[PDB]
Formats: sequence, C-alpha cells, structure tokens
Amino acid sequence: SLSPFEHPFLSGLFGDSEIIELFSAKADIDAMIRFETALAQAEAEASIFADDEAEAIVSGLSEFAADMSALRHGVAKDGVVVPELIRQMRAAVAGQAADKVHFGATSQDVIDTSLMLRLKMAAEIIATRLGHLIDTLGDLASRDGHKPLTGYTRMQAAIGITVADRAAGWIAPLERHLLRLETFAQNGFALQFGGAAGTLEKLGDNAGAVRADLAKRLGLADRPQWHNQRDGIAEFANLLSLVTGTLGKFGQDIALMAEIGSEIRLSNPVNAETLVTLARFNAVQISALHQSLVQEQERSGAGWMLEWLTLPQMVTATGTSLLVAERLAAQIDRLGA
Amino acid sequence: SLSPFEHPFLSGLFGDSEIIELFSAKADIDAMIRFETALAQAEAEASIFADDEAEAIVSGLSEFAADMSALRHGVAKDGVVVPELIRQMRAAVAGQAADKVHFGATSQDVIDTSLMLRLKMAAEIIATRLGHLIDTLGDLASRDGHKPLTGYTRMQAAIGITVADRAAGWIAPLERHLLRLETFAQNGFALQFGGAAGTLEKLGDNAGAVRADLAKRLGLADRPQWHNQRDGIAEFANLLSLVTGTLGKFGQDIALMAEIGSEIRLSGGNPVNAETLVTLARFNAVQISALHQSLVQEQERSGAGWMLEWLTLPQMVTATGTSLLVAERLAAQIDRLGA
Amino acid sequence: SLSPFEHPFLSGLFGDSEIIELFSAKADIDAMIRFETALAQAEAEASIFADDEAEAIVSGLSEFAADMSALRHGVAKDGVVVPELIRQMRAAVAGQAADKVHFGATSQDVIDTSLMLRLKMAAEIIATRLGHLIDTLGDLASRDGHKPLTGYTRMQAAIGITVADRAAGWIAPLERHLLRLETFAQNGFALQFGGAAGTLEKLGDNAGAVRADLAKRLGLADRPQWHNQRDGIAEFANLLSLVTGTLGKFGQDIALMAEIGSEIRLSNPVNAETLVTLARFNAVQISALHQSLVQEQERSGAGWMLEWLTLPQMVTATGTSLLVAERLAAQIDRLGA
Amino acid sequence: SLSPFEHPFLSGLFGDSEIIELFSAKADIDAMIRFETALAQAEAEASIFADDEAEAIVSGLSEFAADMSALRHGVAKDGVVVPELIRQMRAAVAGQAADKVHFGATSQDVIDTSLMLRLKMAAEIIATRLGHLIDTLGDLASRDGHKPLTGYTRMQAAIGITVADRAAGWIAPLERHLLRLETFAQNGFALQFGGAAGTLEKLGDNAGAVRADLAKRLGLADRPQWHNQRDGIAEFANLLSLVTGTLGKFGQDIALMAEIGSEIRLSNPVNAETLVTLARFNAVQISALHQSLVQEQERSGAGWMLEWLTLPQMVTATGTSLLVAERLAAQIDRLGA
Ligand SMILES: [Cl-]
Ligand SMILES: [Cl-]
Ligand SMILES: [Cl-]
Ligand SMILES: [Cl-]
Repeated sequence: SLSPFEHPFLSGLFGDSEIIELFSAKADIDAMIRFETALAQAEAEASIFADDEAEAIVSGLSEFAADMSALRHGVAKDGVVVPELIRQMRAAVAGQAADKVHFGATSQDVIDTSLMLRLKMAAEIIATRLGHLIDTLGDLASRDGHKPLTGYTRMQAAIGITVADRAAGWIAPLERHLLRLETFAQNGFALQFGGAAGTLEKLGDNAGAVRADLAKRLGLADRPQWHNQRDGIAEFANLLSLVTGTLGKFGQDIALMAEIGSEIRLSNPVNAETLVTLARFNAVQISALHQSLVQEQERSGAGWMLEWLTLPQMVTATGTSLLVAERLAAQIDRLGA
Repeated sequence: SLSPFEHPFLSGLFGDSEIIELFSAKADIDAMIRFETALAQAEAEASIFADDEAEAIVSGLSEFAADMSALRHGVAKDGVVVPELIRQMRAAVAGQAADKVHFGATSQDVIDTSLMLRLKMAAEIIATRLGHLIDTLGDLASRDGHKPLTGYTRMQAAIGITVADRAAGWIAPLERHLLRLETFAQNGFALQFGGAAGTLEKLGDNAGAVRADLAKRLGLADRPQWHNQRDGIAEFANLLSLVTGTLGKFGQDIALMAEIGSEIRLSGGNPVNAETLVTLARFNAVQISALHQSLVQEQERSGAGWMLEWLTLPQMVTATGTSLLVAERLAAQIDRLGA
Repeated sequence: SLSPFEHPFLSGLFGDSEIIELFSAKADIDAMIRFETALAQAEAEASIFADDEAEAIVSGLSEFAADMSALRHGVAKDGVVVPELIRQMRAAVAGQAADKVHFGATSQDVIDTSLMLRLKMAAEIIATRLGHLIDTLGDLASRDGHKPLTGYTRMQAAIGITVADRAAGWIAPLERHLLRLETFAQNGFALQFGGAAGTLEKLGDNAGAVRADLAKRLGLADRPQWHNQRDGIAEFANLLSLVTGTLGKFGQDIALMAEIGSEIRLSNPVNAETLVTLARFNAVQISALHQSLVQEQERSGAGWMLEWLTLPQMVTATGTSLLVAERLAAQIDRLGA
Repeated sequence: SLSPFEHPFLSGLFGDSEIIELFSAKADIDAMIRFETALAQAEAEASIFADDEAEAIVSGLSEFAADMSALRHGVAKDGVVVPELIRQMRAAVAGQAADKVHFGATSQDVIDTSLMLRLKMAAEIIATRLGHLIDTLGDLASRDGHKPLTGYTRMQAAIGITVADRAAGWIAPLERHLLRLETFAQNGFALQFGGAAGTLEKLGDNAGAVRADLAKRLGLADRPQWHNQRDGIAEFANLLSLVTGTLGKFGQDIALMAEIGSEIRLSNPVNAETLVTLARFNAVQISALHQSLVQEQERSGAGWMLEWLTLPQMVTATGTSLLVAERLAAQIDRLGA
C-alpha cells in the first residue's frame, strides 16, 4: 500500500486502526447520510416543506446502503461523490419527498460537514490518548525522578540534573496540547452549510434558522459558511503537528540515552526513532494545509483537494505517535543511574 | 541583499521598516541590556546580593556601549553572542559586582528573552494593523456591498452574489486572526530563564522568586524555562501564516477579478499588490515547516533546532507585517467592486 | 482510506492502479525474494558455498508465499519486516542450505534493493506515459497552433500570441523531464548491498565480486552501499516533483482559460484543478525527502522511515498527474478564437 | 537584520560575504547593464539599427551610476526595477540612440538574465569550495582511515568499522554533487530573452539570431524563453540542498561523536550543529521553488516573486555550509579510538 499506516505488514509499527477507521469510505458516507437526514429535519422545522416529506427522507435514509462502485463512477464522471450519492439517496426515498433531499445544499456542504463530524471524533480519541500518555509519563517521572542524569546541552555533557528535570520537557508541553485541543474542540468543529455560491439562496430569510437547527442536530458549531475560509483546518493541523513535534523530542531524547547506554534500561530503540520520523512527517505536511489557505473565489478545487490528500494522514500520524510513544514508555524500565 | 524585505530597491514593494527594526542588532542588544539589568534587580529583590551591588550593575549597564566587531568575533569563537556580551558588560561594572552580572543565567536565557520582548512589540504592531485593515475592508464593503458580483466556483461562473458576500471571506477570517493574536498575547510572550541545564542551580530555593520578579520587570509571562519546549514559537508562527494565508486569498481574488476586468476598478494606470499577497502567503506556508521541524530539540539544549528558528522566524513576522502593508495599499487602489 | 489515490470512491479521480500496484506488499515481497534468490547465486559464483546449496535456495523460494499476518507481527516485534521474512524463507528451503539465505546481508539491503527494483519499474511507466503525453499535447498544437490567443502577463490581458506559443510552455519542460528521467534511469537505480554496518564483513575479499554479480542479475547499478547516502532518492523525488509541477502549470492555464471561457472548448474543469493540486502536493513532499538527507551514523531509522511515509505517494502523484493530464487534453476540443 | 547570514554579529557563524555580495543591488545592477549593453550589440549586429547608436549605448552605460532611491520608487510604482532603470539608462545615452536601449526586451528578460549571470558565478565558487573540501575530508581520511571506529546503526552500538568506512559517507556523495554541479553548469545557466509575452514580437525573423548573439556575448546558454518554465531553477535549487543535506549528515555524525567523546578530538561542536541547521533550512526552502513551478499564463508575478524571496538564501546556505564544514574539518585533530 502507499502509506505505511495502512500497509499489511508496516502497520505492525505505523498502524492505528481506530483513527484510520474514521477516514474509511463507509464512515464518510454515514456522516454524509447524517448531514442529509438532519438537513431534511431542519427544513421541516422551518416550514420550507411539509413534515411528512422530511420523515419520508429520514426513514428512507435510515436503512440506506450505498453502491460503492457506482459512487466511484460518480467521482470519475463528476469529480466529486455527492451528485451520484444524492442520486442513490433519492432512489431510496418514497414519493415526491425524494425531490426534497439535498435542498439548499451544495457538494462542499456535505463533504466538509462529514469531515468535521469525523475530525471531531478523531480529536476526542487524541485527547483521551494525550491524557493517558501524560499519566504514563508522569508515572515514569514519579518512579525515577529523583535519580541523577548527566545533562547534555548542545551535544556536550553538562552539569548533573535529575530525571524529573528532563521529563518535564516531555510532559509540560503535552499538557499544553491537551488544553489547546480541548479549547479547540469547543467551537472548532463547524457545520458547513452555504449552498451553491455560499449565499444559501434557496432558503432566503430562513437561512439562519435552518443553519442553527442543522448544526445543533449534528452536534457541530453554527458558523457562516467557510467554503473558502480554511483557517480552522490549518489551526487544527498546527495542533496535530505540535503533538507529533513534542513526542519526537521525547523519542530523540530516549534514542540518545539508548546510544549512550549508561542512563536507561529498555525491555533497538525503534519506537524512539519512529517518533522522530512522525514529527518530521507532520512538520512537512503542515505546509500543505497552509498553502491551502489561498482558496480563490467562492470555491477552489485546487486548494480544497490538497487538504483531502494530506489532512487524514496528519491526524493518523498524531494518533500513531501517541500509540508508539505509549509503547516506548512501557519499554522504559529505568531512567537514570 | 538576500531578502527583498531589506533590499535597496525591492523594498519599494516588500519593505516594512517598523517591523524589521525590531530585528536589528541594536534592538536585540537593548533587550539583552534590559535582561541583565532586571536580572540584577530581581536577584537583589530575592536577597541574593545587596542593593548596592545590583545598583553598581544597573548604573554600569545604563551607559554601556557594545563593541560590534568584538561581538561578531565572540559568535565566531563561541557560536553565541552572550559570552562576549557579558564579558564586555562586566568591564562596564566597577568593583566585585562585575562578578555578579549574568549570575544564574545562560546564553539561551538572554537570547530567547530578547526575542520574546521584541516579538511582543511586533505582535502589538501586527494586531493594530490587522484592526485598521479590518476597518478598511469593512469600508470597501459598506460602499459597494449591495452591488452584484458574478459568483465563481471551481474556475467556472456560478450564480450571482453580492460584493458583501465575497468580502466576508476576506473580513471574517482576519477578525478571527485578530482575536487569536490577542489571546496568544495574554500569556504567550514568556521569560526565558533556566540557567546552564535548565535547572537554575545557582539560585537554589530562590529560583522561583527571582524568575517571578524578572518576568514582572520585563513585562513577560512567568513560566518555567522552555529551552527545549518550542511549541509557543510554532504556535506563534502558525498565526503569522494564518494572516498571510487569508490575505493571499484576498490578493488572489482581486487579481482574478482584475484579469476579468468587468467587476472591479483599480486606480493607477497592473495588480502587482494582489500577486504580492499571494507570494507572501506561499512564502510563510513554506516557512511554517521550519518552525515545526525545530520542535525536535534534543536534550537540555539543541543548537541544530534552535538556530533553524533564528534563520526563519524574523522573515515570517516580516512577511505578515509586509502583507498587512501591501493589503492596505491594494485596498486603497480599489475604486469600485461589482458592476 | 487515508489517501484519495487508493480511496474506494476518490480513486475515480485520483486513481492509478498500475503505479500503485508497485507499492503493494506482494510486489515488495516478490522483489525481496529476487534479492535473496540472486544473492545465493552470486555467493555460489564466488565459491562461498556449494552450487547445490544455492540451487536449493533458488527453487525453494520459487514457490514461496508469505504469511502476511506473521510478517505484520514481525515488524511489531523487530521494527522491520526482514527477520520474519527470512525466517519464513528458511522454512521454504530444504536441508542445510536454509542457513545460507541472507548471508552477508542486512535488513536495509533487501528493503532498499526491493524499493529500487520497483522504482525502476515505476520510472519506466512514467517515462512511457510522459512520451505519450508529449505526442498528445503536440497533436493539440498541430490542430489549433496557428490560432490566435490573448496573452496574459501578470493577470492582465497582454498582446496577442498564438496557441503554439502558449503550448510550447507545456510541451518543452515535459521534453526536458523525459530526458532527465532517461538519464537518471541509466545507473540511478542501484543495488543496496552493505551488510550490518555497511562493510560486508561476512564476505572479506569477495565483497566486490559478489556485489557486482548480484547487481548484474537484478538489472541494477553496482555502486558501494548507500545506507546513509540518500542523495539519489532526493534526486529522483526532485524529478517526480518537476513533472507534476509542469503539469500543474498546464492545469492552471486551462482552468484560467475555462473561467474566461472564450478561447477554449472543453467537453467543471476538475481535471485542470487536480493537476494544480498534485503539483502543490509534490512540492510539499519534496521537503520530506530532503529532510531525510541527514542520516546519521551507519543507519538512521528516523531519516529512513520518513522516505517510507512519503516517497510512494510522490511517485503515485506523478503517475496520476500524467493520467489526469491525458484525460484533460482529451477534453480539449478547441484552443484559440 | 532578518537573516543571520548578513547579521552584524551572527555572521560570525553564518556569514559568507563572497557569496552574499553576488546578491547585492550593485552586482544585480552591473549584470543588468551587461544585459543591456550586449542587447544593443546583438541588435546592431543583426542590423535592426545603426552601429553608431549601438556604440552610443555601450559607451553611455560604461560609467553608469544608478539613482538607487529612484529605483526603489520605481518598484513601488511598477512592481519591478527595470522601467525606472531603463529610464535612467536613456538619460545616460546621448543622441536619439537612447530610444533603443531595451528594444525587444521586457522586465523579466533583464531580471532573470541578471540572476542567471550571478548564479553562474555563485556556482563556480561553490564548485571550487566543494573540490577543496573533498580534498580536506580526504586528508582526514588518509590520516586516520585505518583506525577502529565503533559502528552505530539505528542509534545503537554495532560491530567495529574503520574511520575510512564512515568517512566514505561524507566524501562520496560530495564527489557526486561536484559532478552534478559541473553537469548543470554546462548549459543550465541560460539567457532570458522572450519579450512582452514570450514571442519576441519586435524582432520578427531576427529573433533567433539576436538571441544566439546575446547569449554568446554574456557567456550563457542559448535557450528559448522560459518566463513561465522554472524547472532549471528548481533543478539548481535541488542541487543546493543536496550539498547542505550531505554536509548536514557529516555535521550530525561529528556532533554525535563529540557527545560520546571517546573516538574524536576536536580543538561546543557548534560548527557540527550549524551544518544540520543549514541542511534543514534548505530542505524547507526547496519546497518554495517547487511551489513556484506552477506559473500561470505568460507571466506569473505570484510564483516568480516567491523565487526572489527564497533562492538567494538557498545559495547562501550552501555557500555558508561549505565554509562551516571546512572550519569543522580543521578542528578535527583525530578520528578513531
Ligand atoms: Cl464541487
Ligand atoms: Cl548556547
Ligand atoms: Cl534495520
Ligand atoms: Cl514584469
């Protein structure tokens, strides 16, 4: 396979089946079904169309299973999945209520909202692993923290420090990232709902009320459309790379102590090297999300699709990093003399 | 010169003297002088030495003049300015109080603290310019905001929208970046005071008291040393590129609108200022990668990672600064938006 | 799926099954078998063990199939496939000849050689596609090349030009990249054969002759080991990015001409935008391979795994770009007034 | 100043005045005079205007001093120096002859040719420094090469190697970089001469002849205009980073050996750490030149000006790297146990 994260043998090291499952084609489609179901309900609530048409959409979509091969044919034909997805959804809905699915929405609305739904779940997992890792590393520090370490500054031995002193440079930044992530998670996962040209012209003056209701139903933040405003995507990408960056410092430290040999015992430091790799991977990948801030006019295919290529691997690198760092810390049997 | 920001002619387009002068050798030395002065005062305040010894350091540093040839020679020999700087400062201090300048501090303490003092200054300028530009762009939208525009999605004409619809994509992210900056500036400019191996071993139990007073005197946040913790710098650099990125979207829009030619009127006759915004966006989008690579800063101190930040960050704050200058210039050229 | 290149629906746009199948675990395993097959033969040739010892290896590995799941657990245990892969290869070989597989080799030898064998295959497909695309764009220019076009310099209508004038900016760099790729392919795909610490300490005086024979059998260049010398990889990735870059310039022009709409007929320009995307993708990933030039000591796991993460998608991006560009050119019905 | 390369005290470590003075406003201007002097000579040779007017331009620009302030107002008015520069040049040339300076040329013609003229000079300096350092590292190798070293693979002590073995990983790629540079320098520094939209409209059938003559006179390659074809610039930039990447590998090895301390003597390995810094700097900047490959239409101010911002510092980082490595090499008094 192209990426080691999903590779049938290399995933023994780089694997993260829990985070990767959220970027599966099935998970995307489920979240896209969620968008369309909630949209129909929000539009009934605002009396755009009748209640019995929205319930026909809900029940029609409740047991909706997609034809994957035909969805691929869709993106081969159109460039984007949603017109063929919507076609399949209308085929599942009884009566004239099928003409009402996807009303007022555009392709970017359903794709970006699905992304935000799944990024939200990925961030919950990442925070949980972050808090557990902070505890594990804290246990490494409370076990061996009093023991002397030879300090090292600029590749030379320096004065003696302790294990607690060195550990604080691993743990304290991780605590900051947890807090950064928790603050982000409060309103950073936003509904994408702006219509063909970002103006919601099919909804007129009901635009604001439908948007509010749809956001609440999906558990997402109500914000005006951000079809070309991608600063929250780059902000989340920054955080991802901040976490890998700190864990790569941890990995670089452990590998150096391993090479010196006198001041650790491990149960060769492959996990430590893997942390550095992932740090440097995310530090490269951050550039692509920042290049994608320049998204011209109302919708930019060039800028938008660079995020498709690069973001899922950034959140996987961060999750893998947390797994591998947990595996490394269990290998550490003593720090210090 | 190497950079267009400082170039004798390319600065007609790329220059920002107000921001760039925060990265002058002189401005750096002044901030290092302030560090060493306040360190002396902080240590007398924590009863480490008496008031008259700190006062000998304070008055000696007030009329201290650094020798620049010598300082350059010092970084050739040592890699770092402060040993030679401290050597010179001691010569400006009379008596045995000269032995006490720089007590408890290491070179990364004075270099990073100086950087934070001056990045704080630059952040105040950038915040103010962001605020002004938000208003300017708001005035563009109030003048022509109900006027029709041809929407354009994925390089094809879409349905009609208004000028205020398109302008919200310029204005709204900038308003978020203003708020991001203000939040960062709350406690993000921190004192660097850790000593030789990050443990402030010279001060003992008085390390917390000295650090607290030193941070106060310099107007920086009191936080444990971050010699190898560079997340605040990567976070700050992220915001720098967030601003240029949005402004490059704005510039790209204007340039496309200029090329079509039917729904914009630019004065001066073309869209060089618009292209420049795009260039600067792509510049910082590249440079952000450098500060993220420097997150891996091994052991108690890492020359390799730390010096990458020296090569890259000042031009990132300059690009953000220049972008705000260029965005304001471009907006002043815009006579009409819409039909 | 993390990458739209392999995605069950996004591959309708980004797919390239021919190039992607070169990075499958099966193709890797088959390449690694070839390394170990030809290694035994080269060592028999230099009289290190008997001919029938080598022949038992050749035929035992001819019908070798890997236990993929056990290989996954091998990389979890060891950090790298090869110890496990070798253990299974030994069970497939009859007699005392089983001890002779992998003699004189290290894990990086078999992995980097496998890479090089399959990258040579990828570069062949990419050069064949490049030549064919140059014909196609040449056919566009011999149909419409006489027609006038509005020149555009720095986002402003400039003076008139012709279609041949503009098309030369598409064709000429591609012709240079073809020659570039052809020149690299001469001796740029090299054998990796250095043993534990790069010295081939198992072979003594027979090192030079074994390596030469092994390189010749595999169709690879005989160079001294390059375990920590990754400039040829970065050089190759540069080339990969050079191709997508030019095709991104092509895409950007087509997308711009489509927006204006008066001097092109297509048959909305998703393909033109996709090329711009893949250009900016490869212009980011090139950074990873250059960060990987810093590879410490005799083997750097941190620098080497960054290539694992990033290079397969660079060759796929280049390959997909050529596919998409061939599709985009086939949509162009008219250029000019 | 913004960059340590030029900084009043930081240039103690990062300075390279010989390379940096090739990117001074003066060296730029002098190269643009050279373009314009040779332009008039080439055009009088092809009989586009009289010889007296050609030698009025040559002699007019012999003692040309630029009003620098005015040139800066010129880039604030036009975006580029040349319109104000060409205006100053017609004030230096007597008669009506002054109507002919810049005839048939555009802004990007003189700017990119100036660049090419000075990168050619930078590359000569870099090649010389590279050969000298190959010899210097070779002398370190021939002094201590037989002495035992502890091998380290994947941050762990491996079997014993010798000094000569490890030194080959520093020397052999640099010998390949030297040949790469010599191969590039033969035809890679080209004249830019395309006119307003790449078609040399003012020239007519004299186009090819004037371009051949101008390139000969300036000691650059005759190639067709590459206003929007920046592959030679990304190619050259790749080379620059290959050189710093290898020196960064050398630098990281020395830093690690100093930290262990048992197997070297240095007469605090700051130079070794600086080489890593310069490798990672260039490994980041290579991305900008590859992003600048997408250059839309006949001229792209956006992509072109990103080269302006990033390429001079890439050539300076390579230049400085070779200076720092040569300083580090002289500090090495012993390699080996
Ligand atoms: Cl779409
Ligand atoms: Cl230091
Ligand atoms: Cl290995
Ligand atoms: Cl121009």
